Amino acid sequence: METIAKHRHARSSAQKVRLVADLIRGKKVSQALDILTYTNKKAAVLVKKVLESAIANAEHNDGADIDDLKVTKIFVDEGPSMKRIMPRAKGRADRILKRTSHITVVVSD
Amino acid sequence: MYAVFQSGGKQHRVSEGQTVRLEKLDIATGETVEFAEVLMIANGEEVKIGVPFVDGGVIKAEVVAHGRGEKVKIVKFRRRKHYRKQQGHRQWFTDVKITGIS
Amino acid sequence: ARVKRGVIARARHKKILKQAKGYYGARSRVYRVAFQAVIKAGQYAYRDRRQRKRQFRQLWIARINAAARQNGISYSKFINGLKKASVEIDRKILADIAVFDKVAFTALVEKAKAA
Amino acid sequence: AVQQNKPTRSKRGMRRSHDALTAVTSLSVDKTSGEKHLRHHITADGYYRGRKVIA
Amino acid sequence: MKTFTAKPETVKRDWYVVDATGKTLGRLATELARRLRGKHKAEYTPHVDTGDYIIVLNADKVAVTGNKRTDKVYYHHTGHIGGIKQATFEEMIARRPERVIEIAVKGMLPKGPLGRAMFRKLKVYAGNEHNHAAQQPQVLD
Amino acid sequence: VTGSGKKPWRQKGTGRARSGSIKSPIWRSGGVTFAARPQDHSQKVNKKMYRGALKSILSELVRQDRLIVVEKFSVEAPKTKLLAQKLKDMALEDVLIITGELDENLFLAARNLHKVDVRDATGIDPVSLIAFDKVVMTADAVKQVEEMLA
RNA sequence: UGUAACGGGGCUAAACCAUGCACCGAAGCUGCGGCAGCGACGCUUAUGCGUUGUUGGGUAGGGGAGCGUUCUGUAAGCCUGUGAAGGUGUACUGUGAGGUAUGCUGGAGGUAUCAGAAGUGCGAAUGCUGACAUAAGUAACGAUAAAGCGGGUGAAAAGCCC
RNA sequence: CCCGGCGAGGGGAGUGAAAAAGAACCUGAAACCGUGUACGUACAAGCAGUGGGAGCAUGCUUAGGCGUGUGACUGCGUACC
Ligand SMILES: [Mg+2]
Ligand SMILES: [Mg+2]
Ligand SMILES: [Mg+2]
Ligand SMILES: [Mg+2]
Ligand SMILES: [Mg+2]
Ligand SMILES: [Mg+2]
Ligand SMILES: [Mg+2]
Ligand SMILES: [Mg+2]
Ligand SMILES: [Mg+2]
Ligand SMILES: [Mg+2]
Ligand SMILES: [Mg+2]
Ligand SMILES: [Mg+2]
Ligand SMILES: [Mg+2]
Ligand SMILES: [Mg+2]
Ligand SMILES: [Mg+2]
Ligand SMILES: [Mg+2]
Ligand SMILES: [Mg+2]
Ligand SMILES: [Mg+2]
Ligand SMILES: [Mg+2]
Ligand SMILES: [Mg+2]
Ligand SMILES: [Mg+2]
Ligand SMILES: [Mg+2]
Ligand SMILES: [Mg+2]
Ligand SMILES: [Mg+2]
Ligand SMILES: [Mg+2]
Ligand SMILES: [Mg+2]
Ligand SMILES: [Mg+2]
Ligand SMILES: [Mg+2]
Ligand SMILES: [Mg+2]
Ligand SMILES: [Mg+2]
Ligand SMILES: [Mg+2]
Ligand SMILES: [Mg+2]
Ligand SMILES: [Mg+2]
Ligand SMILES: [Mg+2]
Ligand SMILES: [Mg+2]
Ligand SMILES: [Mg+2]
Ligand SMILES: [Mg+2]
Ligand SMILES: [Mg+2]
Ligand SMILES: [Mg+2]
Ligand SMILES: [Mg+2]
Ligand SMILES: [Mg+2]
Ligand SMILES: [Mg+2]
Ligand SMILES: [Mg+2]
Ligand SMILES: [Mg+2]
Ligand SMILES: [Mg+2]
Ligand SMILES: [Mg+2]
Ligand SMILES: [Mg+2]
Ligand SMILES: [Mg+2]
Ligand SMILES: [Mg+2]
Ligand SMILES: [Mg+2]
Ligand SMILES: [Mg+2]
Ligand SMILES: [Mg+2]
Ligand SMILES: [Mg+2]
Ligand SMILES: [Mg+2]
Ligand SMILES: [Mg+2]
Ligand SMILES: [Mg+2]
Ligand SMILES: [Mg+2]
Ligand SMILES: [Mg+2]
Ligand SMILES: [Mg+2]
Ligand SMILES: [Mg+2]
Ligand SMILES: [Mg+2]
Ligand SMILES: [Mg+2]
Ligand SMILES: [Mg+2]
Ligand SMILES: [Mg+2]
Ligand SMILES: [Mg+2]
Ligand SMILES: [Mg+2]
Ligand SMILES: [Mg+2]
Ligand SMILES: [Mg+2]
Ligand SMILES: [Mg+2]
Ligand SMILES: [Mg+2]
Ligand SMILES: [Mg+2]
Ligand SMILES: [Mg+2]
Ligand SMILES: [Mg+2]
Ligand SMILES: [Mg+2]
Ligand SMILES: [Mg+2]
Ligand SMILES: [Mg+2]
Ligand SMILES: [Mg+2]
Ligand SMILES: [Mg+2]
Ligand SMILES: [Mg+2]
Ligand SMILES: [Mg+2]
Ligand SMILES: [Mg+2]
Ligand SMILES: [Mg+2]
Ligand SMILES: [Mg+2]
Ligand SMILES: [Mg+2]
Ligand SMILES: [Mg+2]
Ligand SMILES: [Mg+2]
Ligand SMILES: [Mg+2]
Ligand SMILES: [Mg+2]
Ligand SMILES: [Mg+2]
Ligand SMILES: [Mg+2]
Ligand SMILES: [Mg+2]
Ligand SMILES: [Mg+2]
Ligand SMILES: [Mg+2]
Ligand SMILES: [Mg+2]
Ligand SMILES: [Mg+2]
Ligand SMILES: [Mg+2]
Ligand SMILES: [Mg+2]
Ligand SMILES: [Mg+2]
Ligand SMILES: [Mg+2]
Ligand SMILES: [Mg+2]
Ligand SMILES: [Mg+2]
Ligand SMILES: [Mg+2]
Ligand SMILES: [Mg+2]
Ligand SMILES: [Mg+2]
Ligand SMILES: [Mg+2]
Ligand SMILES: [Mg+2]
Ligand SMILES: [Mg+2]
Ligand SMILES: [Mg+2]
Ligand SMILES: [Mg+2]
Ligand SMILES: [Mg+2]
Ligand SMILES: [Mg+2]
Ligand SMILES: [Mg+2]
Ligand SMILES: [Mg+2]
Ligand SMILES: [Mg+2]
Ligand SMILES: [Mg+2]
Ligand SMILES: [Mg+2]
Ligand SMILES: [Mg+2]
Ligand SMILES: [Mg+2]
Ligand SMILES: [Mg+2]
Ligand SMILES: [Mg+2]
Ligand SMILES: [Mg+2]
Ligand SMILES: [Mg+2]
Ligand SMILES: [Mg+2]
Ligand SMILES: [Mg+2]
Ligand SMILES: [Mg+2]
Ligand SMILES: [Mg+2]
Ligand SMILES: [Mg+2]
Ligand SMILES: [Mg+2]
Ligand SMILES: [Mg+2]
Ligand SMILES: [Mg+2]
Ligand SMILES: [Mg+2]
Ligand SMILES: [Mg+2]
Ligand SMILES: [Mg+2]
Ligand SMILES: [Mg+2]
Ligand SMILES: [Mg+2]
Ligand SMILES: [Mg+2]
Ligand SMILES: [Mg+2]
Ligand SMILES: [Mg+2]
Ligand SMILES: [Mg+2]
Ligand SMILES: [Mg+2]
Ligand SMILES: [Mg+2]
Ligand SMILES: [Mg+2]
Ligand SMILES: [Mg+2]
Ligand SMILES: [Mg+2]
Ligand SMILES: [Mg+2]
Ligand SMILES: [Mg+2]
Ligand SMILES: [Mg+2]
Ligand SMILES: [Mg+2]
Ligand SMILES: [Mg+2]
Ligand SMILES: [Mg+2]
Ligand SMILES: [Mg+2]
Ligand SMILES: [Mg+2]
Ligand SMILES: [Mg+2]
Ligand SMILES: [Mg+2]
Ligand SMILES: [Mg+2]
Ligand SMILES: [Mg+2]
Ligand SMILES: [Mg+2]
Ligand SMILES: [Mg+2]
Ligand SMILES: [Mg+2]
Ligand SMILES: [Mg+2]
Ligand SMILES: [Mg+2]
Ligand SMILES: [Mg+2]
Ligand SMILES: [Mg+2]
Repeated sequence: METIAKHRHARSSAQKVRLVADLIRGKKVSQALDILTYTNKKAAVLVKKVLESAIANAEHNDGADIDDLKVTKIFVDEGPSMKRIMPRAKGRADRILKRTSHITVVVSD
Repeated sequence: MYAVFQSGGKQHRVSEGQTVRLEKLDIATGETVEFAEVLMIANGEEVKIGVPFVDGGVIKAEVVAHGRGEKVKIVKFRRRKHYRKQQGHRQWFTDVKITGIS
Repeated sequence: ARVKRGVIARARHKKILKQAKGYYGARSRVYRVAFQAVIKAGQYAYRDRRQRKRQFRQLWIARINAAARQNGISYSKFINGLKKASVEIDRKILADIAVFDKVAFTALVEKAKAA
Repeated sequence: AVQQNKPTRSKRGMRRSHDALTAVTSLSVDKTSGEKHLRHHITADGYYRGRKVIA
Repeated sequence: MKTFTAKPETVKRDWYVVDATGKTLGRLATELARRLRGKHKAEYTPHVDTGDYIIVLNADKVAVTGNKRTDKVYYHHTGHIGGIKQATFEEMIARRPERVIEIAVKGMLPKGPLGRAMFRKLKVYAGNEHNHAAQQPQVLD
Repeated sequence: VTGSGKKPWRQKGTGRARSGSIKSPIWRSGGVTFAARPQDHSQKVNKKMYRGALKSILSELVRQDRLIVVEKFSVEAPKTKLLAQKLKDMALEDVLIITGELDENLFLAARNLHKVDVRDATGIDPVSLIAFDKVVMTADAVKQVEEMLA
């Protein structure tokens, strides 16, 4: 089994979340869950909740067993950006992109 | 074993048995050709030439195929002078299998 | 009769971007950049069919000049020696013989030495 | 100010080569409870060096 | 029909020694660069380093015609604000006698990865002794 | 196009492409450069050319044997069932039944039949004579067409 | 700014003057294929050739012959849930615009031939609209009046409540 | 049902012919951003290709080699309008 879980429309850019996701890749689920406790980043909380989902996801529905589970594929795709106007000096306007990310985790054995 | 001969305005260092691609001949698909334009024959003793061609040396071969080569694209283009041109080219060939270095 | 041109244009761009396959950066991705690369490639290809025939002759001539000087004759004198003995064998083969069958090659240098 | 012409994926990546942040890989274990935590930090429950020093 | 090219793995490279005592710098350097490149060999391929390893010994005794012992100058820039250094042919032999043959050959080799690869082949020495006895380097003239 | 003649922005000063109108055909949602006007595509044909063409096509039907000349051709009552049933004996399907005396009974009875068409001898056409696979002319209709084409 | 007035190495011949055969050397010329334009032409036949000369760099520009697109007639025909258009690959094929067949996706339209008509082909117009990059996880987070700690609530508290 | 904050969001289960038809809903191109496999890449100078070409990796017929991807080294080569 593979057993996917994923946060879609996760409020944080890919480039930031992708920094955390590179820590956990082909690591044992129990070891991965620890790291994100002591990774001082917003995205670590956001990625943890997906992994922690994927494990229960895996154990309830399909595979069972927590000990033999590795994060086989983790990836972050860029989601829809939300456009907002930032007014600047001298009358001109900018467009801030409130970005989002699609975080996926796959917990196989 | 190997011998040298001239065919399609060019020469080939050919051995007995192996296939050779050369320039198109006015010959049927599965007939036979005799080259009496043999330039050299090598063995233990080498029969080289102090004249054009050997003497009684004849390379006998059998025609295998009559295909067309890979499509070469030709692109002419004059920078800034509103001129370019396209042209394909597939050259005709004749594969021949050698069957007698005399 | 209005004519939408999305189907045909795509097929035009996709054709060129297929030739640009392998190129670095935008040159493989971006029609506007690729199209230049693909023409330039054509231009260089056209010129290099001319240069291939030159390069190989230099290559052969060097090989022949090397293999001759092992037997004690320079290229210039060797070729005149062969021409004066009415030998019709070309550089392409002399260069092939030079590498493969030196015991044979030696006989051409002797044949040239006569003249 | 201002780039002369736009940099690539490649350079953007080359620059980001050092942005990859390092993991801890150095979790402790409390002598009494056996709870994992950062070195020289207290635990989540409230232990340090096998002795309660917090309500 | 695809003409022969020398395959690096199959290249059997040979070792040589050249005594440069009383040899003309350039006329030596040429014959060295011809060998290092592998032109003398009948399996010469321009994109492969087919040439031979050469040991040039007694580099300091190399001869030069005319007034080039004093008059020939070897300029070089330090890459600095105004740092153009020069050294005459005597001054060069007094300090670094290896550099003389090195520079003369390097100018006559091609410029690039392979040109630098075929310079590595060359082994220059001031003295008459060489520590490459292990290769049985044969005598060349 | 609906919209004002006003320049959206001024000629110089802003780092933008000089515009003069929202309605310009290079802009979106306004223009079409050479907008079509309702027009008449009807083209002149010389009487002698039209007659010559009819004389040409109507004579090729005789060579190809599409032209089936007949005597009196008329259905009993205004019913398609009868017309369809009588064409089975005649061995026809896609036809142009030309008649001098245009019977309403025959007309009505071929209105619903797709491959059959019942023109009057006066109202023969170039495209029709070519289009249909056979042409059935009444002896009176041949006499009228003869005089009409002349 | 750096040798910096042989392109360099380097050379007393690898310079110069004279003669002499060699060789290298271009898309020049010849060799062997293949295509096309014009002129003859045997007189085949209104044409291609036993053929035969000759030509075939090209901006502005002039003259020829074609490809493809949407639509109308041929078509209430033909191909299509035993899988259309579209998308995406692969393999053939033509001198080119292109064409043909088929794998996957798609889930319903498509259209031979020969004619007809064009909103008929885009890389540029500081073109117009939408999308997405770059700089960059950079600058900045808006007055230098100032915070601190305990408790509460909460999944979470520097900011909320006391 | 299950993870989550009796959230968002997901995994199941089910409906349907189909749910990468699940409401951000036919098709779903390109730019652009990713994850995994093969090769190359940390002494090497420039329109980034092009002729040449080793190696390595795959597909095949095999007791020759020929495709495909990569492209070390090397001759030539200053984009388009
Ligand atoms: Mg949000
Ligand atoms: Mg973050
Ligand atoms: Mg299941
Ligand atoms: Mg986006
Ligand atoms: Mg603001
Ligand atoms: Mg401001
Ligand atoms: Mg303003
Ligand atoms: Mg204001
Ligand atoms: Mg073209
Ligand atoms: Mg339409
Ligand atoms: Mg496209
Ligand atoms: Mg186009
Ligand atoms: Mg594509
Ligand atoms: Mg490629
Ligand atoms: Mg490649
Ligand atoms: Mg693309
Ligand atoms: Mg691509
Ligand atoms: Mg692609
Ligand atoms: Mg040649
Ligand atoms: Mg600029
Ligand atoms: Mg990176
Ligand atoms: Mg950084
Ligand atoms: Mg050079
Ligand atoms: Mg309006
Ligand atoms: Mg006005
Ligand atoms: Mg006004
Ligand atoms: Mg401006
Ligand atoms: Mg703009
Ligand atoms: Mg509108
Ligand atoms: Mg409009
Ligand atoms: Mg318009
Ligand atoms: Mg228009
Ligand atoms: Mg009119
Ligand atoms: Mg008109
Ligand atoms: Mg009238
Ligand atoms: Mg009337
Ligand atoms: Mg009909
Ligand atoms: Mg200066
Ligand atoms: Mg100076
Ligand atoms: Mg200089
Ligand atoms: Mg000066
Ligand atoms: Mg001066
Ligand atoms: Mg020079
Ligand atoms: Mg100088
Ligand atoms: Mg010179
Ligand atoms: Mg000279
Ligand atoms: Mg001469
Ligand atoms: Mg030539
Ligand atoms: Mg030629
Ligand atoms: Mg010519
Ligand atoms: Mg012929
Ligand atoms: Mg010819
Ligand atoms: Mg003449
Ligand atoms: Mg002409
Ligand atoms: Mg001319
Ligand atoms: Mg012309
Ligand atoms: Mg036409
Ligand atoms: Mg057309
Ligand atoms: Mg067409
Ligand atoms: Mg077509
Ligand atoms: Mg079509
Ligand atoms: Mg139609
Ligand atoms: Mg018909
Ligand atoms: Mg029909
Ligand atoms: Mg049928
Ligand atoms: Mg049918
Ligand atoms: Mg059917
Ligand atoms: Mg079905
Ligand atoms: Mg079926
Ligand atoms: Mg079927
Ligand atoms: Mg349609
Ligand atoms: Mg299709
Ligand atoms: Mg498509
Ligand atoms: Mg798709
Ligand atoms: Mg298919
Ligand atoms: Mg389906
Ligand atoms: Mg339907
Ligand atoms: Mg319908
Ligand atoms: Mg049609
Ligand atoms: Mg037409
Ligand atoms: Mg048409
Ligand atoms: Mg129209
Ligand atoms: Mg248009
Ligand atoms: Mg344009
Ligand atoms: Mg466009
Ligand atoms: Mg174009
Ligand atoms: Mg243009
Ligand atoms: Mg624009
Ligand atoms: Mg534009
Ligand atoms: Mg910066
Ligand atoms: Mg910075
Ligand atoms: Mg900074
Ligand atoms: Mg700052
Ligand atoms: Mg500020
Ligand atoms: Mg501030
Ligand atoms: Mg503030
Ligand atoms: Mg202030
Ligand atoms: Mg204030
Ligand atoms: Mg404050
Ligand atoms: Mg406070
Ligand atoms: Mg506090
Ligand atoms: Mg509290
Ligand atoms: Mg509390
Ligand atoms: Mg609490
Ligand atoms: Mg509560
Ligand atoms: Mg909690
Ligand atoms: Mg939150
Ligand atoms: Mg507090
Ligand atoms: Mg505050
Ligand atoms: Mg407050
Ligand atoms: Mg307070
Ligand atoms: Mg919960
Ligand atoms: Mg809550
Ligand atoms: Mg719950
Ligand atoms: Mg809630
Ligand atoms: Mg809820
Ligand atoms: Mg809920
Ligand atoms: Mg829900
Ligand atoms: Mg929902
Ligand atoms: Mg969901
Ligand atoms: Mg689901
Ligand atoms: Mg389901
Ligand atoms: Mg089900
Ligand atoms: Mg079911
Ligand atoms: Mg069913
Ligand atoms: Mg479907
Ligand atoms: Mg489906
Ligand atoms: Mg399914
Ligand atoms: Mg299902
Ligand atoms: Mg489903
Ligand atoms: Mg699903
Ligand atoms: Mg499913
Ligand atoms: Mg689908
Ligand atoms: Mg889904
Ligand atoms: Mg599917
Ligand atoms: Mg579907
Ligand atoms: Mg919607
Ligand atoms: Mg969407
Ligand atoms: Mg979607
Ligand atoms: Mg629909
Ligand atoms: Mg539908
Ligand atoms: Mg969709
Ligand atoms: Mg896609
Ligand atoms: Mg895409
Ligand atoms: Mg991309
Ligand atoms: Mg990318
Ligand atoms: Mg490597
Ligand atoms: Mg690698
Ligand atoms: Mg390496
Ligand atoms: Mg170095
Ligand atoms: Mg390296
Ligand atoms: Mg560089
Ligand atoms: Mg360069
Ligand atoms: Mg390349
Ligand atoms: Mg290449
Ligand atoms: Mg190549
Ligand atoms: Mg290879
Ligand atoms: Mg291999
Ligand atoms: Mg390559
Ligand atoms: Mg290396
Ligand atoms: Mg190179
Ligand atoms: Mg260059
Ligand atoms: Mg240039």
